[PDB]
Amino acid sequence: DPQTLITKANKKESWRYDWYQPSKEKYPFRYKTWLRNQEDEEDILDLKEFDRR
Amino acid sequence: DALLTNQLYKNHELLKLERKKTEAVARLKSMNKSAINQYNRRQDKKNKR
Amino acid sequence: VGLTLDNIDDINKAKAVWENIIIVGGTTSISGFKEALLGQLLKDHLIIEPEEEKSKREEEAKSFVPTIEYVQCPTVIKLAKYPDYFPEWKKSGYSEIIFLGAQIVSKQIFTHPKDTFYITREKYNKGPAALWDVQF
Amino acid sequence: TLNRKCVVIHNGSHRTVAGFSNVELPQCIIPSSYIKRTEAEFIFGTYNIDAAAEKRNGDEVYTLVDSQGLPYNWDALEQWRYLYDTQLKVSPEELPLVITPATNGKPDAILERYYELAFDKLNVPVFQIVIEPLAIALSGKSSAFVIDIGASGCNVTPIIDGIVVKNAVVRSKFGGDFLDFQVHERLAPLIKEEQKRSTDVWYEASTWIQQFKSTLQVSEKDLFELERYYKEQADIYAKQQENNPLVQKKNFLFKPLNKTLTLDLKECYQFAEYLFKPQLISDKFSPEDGLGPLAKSVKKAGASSPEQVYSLLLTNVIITGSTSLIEGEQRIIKELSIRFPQYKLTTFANQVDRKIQGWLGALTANLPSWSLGKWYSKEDYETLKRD
Repeated sequence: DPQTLITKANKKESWRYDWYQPSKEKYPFRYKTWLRNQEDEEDILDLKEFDRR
Repeated sequence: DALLTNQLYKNHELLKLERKKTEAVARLKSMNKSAINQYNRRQDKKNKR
Repeated sequence: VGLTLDNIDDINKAKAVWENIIIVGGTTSISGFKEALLGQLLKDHLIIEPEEEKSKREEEAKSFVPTIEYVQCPTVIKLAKYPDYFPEWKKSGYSEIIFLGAQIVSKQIFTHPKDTFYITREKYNKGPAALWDVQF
Repeated sequence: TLNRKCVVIHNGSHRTVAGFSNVELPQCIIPSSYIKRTEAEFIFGTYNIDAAAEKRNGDEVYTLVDSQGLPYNWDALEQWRYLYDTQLKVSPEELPLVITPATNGKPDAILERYYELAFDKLNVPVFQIVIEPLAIALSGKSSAFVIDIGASGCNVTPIIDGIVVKNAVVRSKFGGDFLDFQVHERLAPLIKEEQKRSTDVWYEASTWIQQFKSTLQVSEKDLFELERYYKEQADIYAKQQENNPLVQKKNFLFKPLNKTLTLDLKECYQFAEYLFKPQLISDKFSPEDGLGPLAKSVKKAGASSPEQVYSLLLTNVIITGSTSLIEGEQRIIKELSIRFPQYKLTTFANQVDRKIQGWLGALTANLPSWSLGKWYSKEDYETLKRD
């Protein structure tokens, strides 16, 4: 499974592109920025097939 | 009593005036310090490359 | 390339880019495409005493040839060099040499501790805002 | 700083320079003009030159922004959609905004138009308007004497403790575009050629006039003074033996002819002399319209102690602008150190980045507090909509 290989690979936050409202308290506007996602926030080809040789 | 009353009214106005002066003074320092440190960090990662 | 490199307010970096013209891609296994591209660059954007005026002051010289001194930037137009010390890339060509410098960069930075150029997991713990922290 | 990705835009009189806060370079530097291709097609974009390389009939490079640094074609400037999508490739409604010429306090309106342009026309959820000569002073100085020789002219702005000396903000006429007219005028016999033509004139200002401009000069003294001094020097060198620096050829290769355009050193000096002495081009312009007595903007700043203003300005001179990147600052040092020798001219200048120094100052966006600048909410439009 692709996700099993992926979680088996490269061994941890997540991050989001979200509207933040900034603080001065909060501004009457808001704006997008990459906010920190917190803790609670397919198929395979075999290689050597596309290998140029 | 009259002169100390007038001085008491003079002091409050002076104190109120100073804060908005020093609000302009302290923001002048730190934003320039930010603009200095941005002018620092403009060159910092530059030489690393 | 002429309208790209002649619009620079810096008159000197224009010539240094003008003399390191690199043409890459899977098409660019074509021979002479880069060569006549360079020749057409010298045709369109090379600043010189032109053959009418350099011939005219060749004739003024035969009366040692001086040059009318121009002020513009693209006076020398050249290409750049490919590393011939990779026999795998000497053999399989340099049309996709972007992968070659990627291989050289990978042996550089990854076999180095330098995470000023790659995001770590802890660097993700700024995210892709640390992708803005790991650029070259 | 704070977790923000503001959009940093500098709108000069000729150049629209756009990128974000998290990129210290602009994503694009297109004109603040457009080849209105003729449908009307407001062709923004520098290379989109090539349309004006067609020199096409109906193609009309009108400016969006006149010589005051304020736009006169605002919905064709809403170029802003062209910026955010064709150049920035982002929604403006995502990101905050920093946008950059000083005035006397009257047009403080255009913000309402930016309330149009950032809330109604583009719906940028928050936009900060910064002062461009004050931004040039920022990128870490508090007070300055900013002279921007941009495309619009010589724009002099005194700045005392961050406040704008409103009576002393003077903007000259004579900068990039008048020198485009000048280089088109004087090399006219040598180019053998001699807005709508902005497709001829702006295109030539993109191809060869700039190629004579970044390659024009200013005399470090007055050119009449340098001319008499160098003629005296050459007379000394000739009479002692039995060379003038001004008799040498600065030939120009007019690439639409590939032809030698021999203008001398004094000849290329004479164009930028009109920025300090515009009586040499037309009688309706005084030497006061030149950059030397523009001294007057120091003196009008003396009324905000006037010698303390002189101390601050003439020891905190700032040089910026596109036409100031024409060689010759030392003209400013000479020309204002003769009108004010009292405080020695300790000048500051971005020397490269100078033509986009308002963009870099607006980029300094990357302030550590949203409270350091006025960031306009949609509610700030709603407050300005009342009374």
